[PDB]
Amino acid sequence: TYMGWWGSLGSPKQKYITQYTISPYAAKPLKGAAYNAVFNTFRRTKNQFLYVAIPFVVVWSIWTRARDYNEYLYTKEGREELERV
Amino acid sequence: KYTTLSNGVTVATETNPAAKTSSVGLFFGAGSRSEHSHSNGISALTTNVLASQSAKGSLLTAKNDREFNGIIAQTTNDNITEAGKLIASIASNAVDIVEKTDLTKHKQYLSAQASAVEADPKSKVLSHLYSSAFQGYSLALPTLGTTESVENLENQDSLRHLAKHLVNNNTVIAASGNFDHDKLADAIEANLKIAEGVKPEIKPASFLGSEVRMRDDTLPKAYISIAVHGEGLNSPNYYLAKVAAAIYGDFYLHSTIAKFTSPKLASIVQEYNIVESYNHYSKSFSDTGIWGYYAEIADKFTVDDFTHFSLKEWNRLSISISEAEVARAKAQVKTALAKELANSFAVTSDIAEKVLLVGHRQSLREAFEKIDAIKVNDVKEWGKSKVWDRDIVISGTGLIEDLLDYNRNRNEMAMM
Repeated sequence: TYMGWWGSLGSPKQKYITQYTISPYAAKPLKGAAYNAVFNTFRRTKNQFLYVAIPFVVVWSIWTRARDYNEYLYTKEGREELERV
Repeated sequence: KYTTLSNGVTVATETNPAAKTSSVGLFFGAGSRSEHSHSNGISALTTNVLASQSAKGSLLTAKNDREFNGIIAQTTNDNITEAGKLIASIASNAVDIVEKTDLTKHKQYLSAQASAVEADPKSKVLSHLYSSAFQGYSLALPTLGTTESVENLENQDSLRHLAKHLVNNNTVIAASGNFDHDKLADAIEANLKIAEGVKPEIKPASFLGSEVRMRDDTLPKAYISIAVHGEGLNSPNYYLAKVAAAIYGDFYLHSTIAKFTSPKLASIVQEYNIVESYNHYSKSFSDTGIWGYYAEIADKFTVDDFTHFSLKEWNRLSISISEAEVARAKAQVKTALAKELANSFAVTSDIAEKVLLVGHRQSLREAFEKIDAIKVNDVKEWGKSKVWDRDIVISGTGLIEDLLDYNRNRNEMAMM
């Protein structure tokens, strides 16, 4: 398999890396939650916006044209065009 | 026995006619704790330079401790007075000796020692544990400095260190062996000439629960160490902390007694041979300490099991330690204290350490009386105060991939 248990997770020989951390009780919880959740969230949204906007814009433009045409067909002035279809 | 000479320096000696060999040493406090990152290791380098001088038949050695430094001239009993004069000279000419010294060889030797403590897995583990526990303060610095900072030291820095720390108010002449104290005091008085100065303020330090992981997968074992804020030499719980540590004691899997050692942790850890060896310790500095254990696990798949069981046994400290365990720990601590104070070199080192860092040294009889007074309820109160649900500091070197994150070990400290 590609993932063992804790003793051997399949990681390559790892060496020269030092990891530091502090106790949760000694660390401030939710330090910059107020500032982070605004500024960093806006940064993430800015980075990922176009990928969700361009597809959304295309699909919603297609949906809007289809919906508007459908609304137009079922009206007194759309009767003839509905009949032709 | 104490005598405050002229210049205000104090000569403290513990003379005993049964001593095999005598020793006398000048210790001027200000170990690594007095240094800062840029000039770290200067105290050890200076003490090595001083102790590298001509011995005149004695045995000069450097101390290089965390909070104090000194030069010790071990020698046979009848020669002690000569050794006295020797060290006096070595310290009356300290600035001259340092000025005339080419540090290249001494810095090479000091860097070799620094690498040595960076290779011996236990030395590395405990050095990293102390560094992370007291991170942000001078106490986190190595006793012998790092291999990067040592090469950046020069004679002038050593001279500044000596001028600041090698002063009468900050120095002590410790001695032990079989000799007349008055003779040694008189011999040193005529030869000791060190600059006046106020005792340098001892830098503060506060314990910060943390974790450091130097995971090197190429090593054959997992060398971990887990501790909590202990008791410094000042605290009245000093011997109580030693008793609490001894309740769990030492262990070596391949030792013959391994299947018979009293501590419950020892019996727990042979069932699947969780750990190869471990030892509980109460390192004590001037005002703060580290109380915990060091351990070497051979089976890389059982680091978590060992940490779990050891911290459960720590939990047992505040609840279910029985009178048998407390009595055993008291006896073992008394025997260990007596053992540490057999060699005259060790007695000299202890005298210097205590006189510099606490001002008064409790005789061994007083220590025995203080340990005997400990009741099981005292040990349990200490366990509640300092162990139960308290922050831990962790260190690991190799094959510690199984050593779970900080939260798991920390939360092991308060479950029943």
